[PDB]
Amino acid sequence: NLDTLYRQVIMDHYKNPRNKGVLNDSIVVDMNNPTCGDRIRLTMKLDGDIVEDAKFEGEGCSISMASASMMTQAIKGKDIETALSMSKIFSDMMQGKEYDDSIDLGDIEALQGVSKFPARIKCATLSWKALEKGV
Amino acid sequence: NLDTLYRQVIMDHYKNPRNKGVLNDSIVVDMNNPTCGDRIRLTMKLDGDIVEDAKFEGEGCSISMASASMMTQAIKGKDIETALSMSKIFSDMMQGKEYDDSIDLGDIEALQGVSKFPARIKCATLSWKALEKGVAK
Amino acid sequence: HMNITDIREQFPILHQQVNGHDLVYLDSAATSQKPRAVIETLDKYYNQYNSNVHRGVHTLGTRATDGYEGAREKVRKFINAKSMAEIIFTKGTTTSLNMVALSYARANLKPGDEVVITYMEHHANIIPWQQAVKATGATLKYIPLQEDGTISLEDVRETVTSNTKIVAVSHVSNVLGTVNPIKEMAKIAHDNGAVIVVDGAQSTPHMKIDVQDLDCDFFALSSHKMCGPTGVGVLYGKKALLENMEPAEFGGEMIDFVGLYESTWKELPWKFEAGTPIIAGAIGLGAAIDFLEEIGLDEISRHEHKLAAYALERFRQLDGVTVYGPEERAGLVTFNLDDVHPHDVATVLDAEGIAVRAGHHCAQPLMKWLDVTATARASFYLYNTEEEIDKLVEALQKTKEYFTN
Amino acid sequence: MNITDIREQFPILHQQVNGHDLVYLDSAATSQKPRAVIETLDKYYNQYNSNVHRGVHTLGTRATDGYEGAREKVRKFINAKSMAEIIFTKGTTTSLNMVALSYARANLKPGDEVVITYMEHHANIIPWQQAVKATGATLKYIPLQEDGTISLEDVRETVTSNTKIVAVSHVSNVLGTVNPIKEMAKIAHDNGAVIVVDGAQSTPHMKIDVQDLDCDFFALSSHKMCGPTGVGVLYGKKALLENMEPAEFGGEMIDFVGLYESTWKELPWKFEAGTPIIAGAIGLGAAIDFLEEIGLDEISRHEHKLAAYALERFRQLDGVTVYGPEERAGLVTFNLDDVHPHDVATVLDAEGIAVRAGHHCAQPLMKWLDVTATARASFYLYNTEEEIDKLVEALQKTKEYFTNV
Ligand SMILES: Cc1ncc(COP(=O)(O)O)c(CN[C@@H](C)C(=O)O)c1O
Ligand SMILES: Cc1ncc(COP(=O)(O)O)c(CN[C@@H](C)C(=O)O)c1O
Ligand SMILES: [Zn+2]
Ligand SMILES: [Zn+2]
Repeated sequence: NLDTLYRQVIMDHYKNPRNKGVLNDSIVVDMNNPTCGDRIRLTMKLDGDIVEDAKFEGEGCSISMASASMMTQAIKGKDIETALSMSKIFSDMMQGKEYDDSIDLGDIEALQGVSKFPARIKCATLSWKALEKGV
Repeated sequence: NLDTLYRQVIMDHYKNPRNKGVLNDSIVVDMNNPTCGDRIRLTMKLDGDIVEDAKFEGEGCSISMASASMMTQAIKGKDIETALSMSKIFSDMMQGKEYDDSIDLGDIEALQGVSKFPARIKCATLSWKALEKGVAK
Repeated sequence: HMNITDIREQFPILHQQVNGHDLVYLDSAATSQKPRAVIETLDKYYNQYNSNVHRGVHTLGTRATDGYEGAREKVRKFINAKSMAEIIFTKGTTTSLNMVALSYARANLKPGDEVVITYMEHHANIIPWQQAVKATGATLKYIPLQEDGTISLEDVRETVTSNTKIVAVSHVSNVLGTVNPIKEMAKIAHDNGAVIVVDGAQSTPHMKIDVQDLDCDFFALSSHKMCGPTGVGVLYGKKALLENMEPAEFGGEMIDFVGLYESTWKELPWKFEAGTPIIAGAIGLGAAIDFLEEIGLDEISRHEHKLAAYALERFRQLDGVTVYGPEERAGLVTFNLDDVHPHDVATVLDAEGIAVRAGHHCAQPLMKWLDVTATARASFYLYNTEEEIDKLVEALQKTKEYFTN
Repeated sequence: MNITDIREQFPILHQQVNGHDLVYLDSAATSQKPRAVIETLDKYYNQYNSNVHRGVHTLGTRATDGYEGAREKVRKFINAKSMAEIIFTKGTTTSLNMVALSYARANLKPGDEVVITYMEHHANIIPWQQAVKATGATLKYIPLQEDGTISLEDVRETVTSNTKIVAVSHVSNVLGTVNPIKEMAKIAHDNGAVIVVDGAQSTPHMKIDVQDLDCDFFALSSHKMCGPTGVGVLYGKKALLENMEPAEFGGEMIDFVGLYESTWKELPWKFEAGTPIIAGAIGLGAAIDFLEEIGLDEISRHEHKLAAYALERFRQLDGVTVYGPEERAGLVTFNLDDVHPHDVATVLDAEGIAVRAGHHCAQPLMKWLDVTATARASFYLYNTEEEIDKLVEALQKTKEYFTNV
């Protein structure tokens, strides 16, 4: 049913987001989902070629905020190229595509379900687009 | 055939028009047919509420020029806004409906035929359309 | 009067399934669906007599031209405009309002002049004026709103001054459902030496429009919201004002004489219709007008008021739902569930086959005025039933229970 | 795919006009539509009509996927680099007016020149007339050779370092000439100018590659390429569209809307204000699929063959002047001696044949030809050599009829 979209891990990241805040000497971009109900401000401090820490502030639907939490936590210590590869994998994931399961997504995999709810793709995609404009 | 509603008298007015020329010290309206290609420069010099002389120069199809010619000759010396009444009668005539027949309504009438070939209504109405803008304050 | 079963039978799009549920379409405020009458009008046009219009000499050309101009006459009668000269076919309400802002506003604003709008306005009735004032050095002013989301005539009298040249206001709010006092506002505008521009996108499909009684100077409407084709709308303006406005676009059809460097414009209304017009769309809008007229706009209004009252009463028996706007309203309800973001509400409703809109419904300043980031909105039209209201309310309750157990 | 199959796909062809088989030779005014396109519109209005973009329900998703997929189809059809450079408009006229409003008026001072041709359609004349008039710039005309072609030497003489814009039709709707658009783009760029191409008449009949043409702007109309009425395309180089202000303001084209300021959406939606032409754009995509399956190269080869056949048959009829050069598109503009083209068109239509008579929205060209009006038969993918034979036989009946008087 609806339970194949609002999976337990998603609802947990919605209730208890992980990297909540806007932090210091950093690259900070903000985003808004076209249907203005999802707002994100992404904060990333980059260590030469890797992302040492990422945090976010926002207000929006369950899917957008949970995706922001899961993404920010799945990018800690990963490289820029690994991060963009994750983003491309996620974009394929929200369409029909096969995708390369090499590279762990962790909890992010749970958003597979909103492939069957295309009206929320940008909901889940907002966060990641913040990253692609970050670089 | 059916194209013999290209009336014999109409071909006279296209052949040898009536009021071809200019009219100075008067009211000058200029019009082009929506269906591009028919040009009229209708000039009327009037004696108060009547048109003492009406002339036109233009270039266009048989129907437009013939309607202008017949118009200028049936409208030489016309009376009051009865001219507008003639215009409404002509417009009804081209929509097929019958009119308040014989308020002189000199000549023309053969344009009754282009109640068929509606693509030419505008051709015949050009001249009369000029008149209606001529009087428009 | 309205037999809803017969009405619905004519709308093929209604009789389908979405996620194993009967479609419950409650998004007519975003766009309306089309009866067989209209779709078949388009079919017959493209199947039998498609040809270019006006400049034309052959049979099919005459048929297409008679169709287009007959649709213009139908619109004129539909909104009770004095003359066909005052009916201009446009792309939509947005294009109509932009034409007013381009051709009228920029030629009649100097510094010190004011454009007076509303907090509730659709973006279409906000941004053009923003640009116009900024190009002319004029000033934009907002009529404030009452707690219940209505406008008081007194606030209008306070806001509009002798410096006001233009007052622009939506006839019906697409968010609040408010029916604005357009007649009295037109009088206030005229008493202060101003013209009134009415965004009538949301009223035209649901209410009879009489521009002579309203005495509005401009009126904008969209076909796609009144059972008509996409891509066509209407701009109405008082003939005397259109006479002295420059065209908004330049090209074929709208000209009289063309020199190498200068040109004269056609008489109204063709002055404002550049290029090959929206032929099929205009003819289909005429068909939609015939359909709605045969049903009766007053009967459509009665039906929507009954459904609006029924929906409001059923909504107040739902706890933890805020409804925005006043009691007396058009056929729409904008609301929010506590602790359920409208995106999630829309996903659950669509999972039960129900179609509603979520977001700022193109009224960002109004969202700020309500101190909210987004809302959900169910809208009603002639084909909607009380049963669909029941399905909507039960689905909202399932949404509440689902997100909070 | 044979000619008979192609005609079999166009329902409008198979009917009688004045007891004769329809002979439609007015595709240069507008094209007819194949079953594919009409059924695309049917399926849209029957199954998945809803508003596009910001919406959250299933039907909305289907309609949005359809609209944006049509945009992708257009982009591939004309070989534009990016979707960001494909803007859906009302038509070629609106596209050219957008260029004149947003680009021309922001980049002309006194001293600047806009350079056009004597052959230009009114759509590609009047906007520039207005732009130069608002900016204090100067309009200049590239002369034509006696045969009605353009010389590259004439353009190099006309275009100077002061030229900011060169606007030219890809194919003349009167002369049938195919202008050297690529070399003209080269000359425009060498003199510090951009080139705007009116491609209303080329797009339906020949492959368009905007990258090879290197044109800065390109305008086209759907109704001329087997597509629905009311929709067209503006293409512009991405870098230029980035720095042009929107032509209209409203919903859909914004990012944020405050009371006094608003930010614009990214391309291409920056230039698409309000509810877009949904069904029309989807149907234009269907028409592009249809034309691609046939092949634009086959359509061009077929039209040349019929143009050559028509010319050869034409001048072996005495007393007809054809205007323009030997190599041409699928159209012939002509005149019979002492018979005004309106009378010719009425006789031809009495034999079921549809042609256009008068100006063809190119008044200065008429002045250049020292004629008040012309007749024009145009060809498209569904026309035959037999219909050319019927046209010549009808022209002969026209002459003999107007000699019996
Ligand atoms: C009150 C109101 N005003 C103006 C417009 C602009 O009309 P077009 O988009 O048809 O040009 C709309 C369209 N409605 C959509 C955008 C909505 O708000 O649901 C509207 O509902
Ligand atoms: C060369 C040319 N340019 C521009 C246009 C304007 O297109 P729209 O009106 O669809 O925007 C046309 C239309 N054709 C008609 C007028 C003809 O050739 O007779 C044209 O032939
Ligand atoms: Zn969301
Ligand atoms: Zn004529």
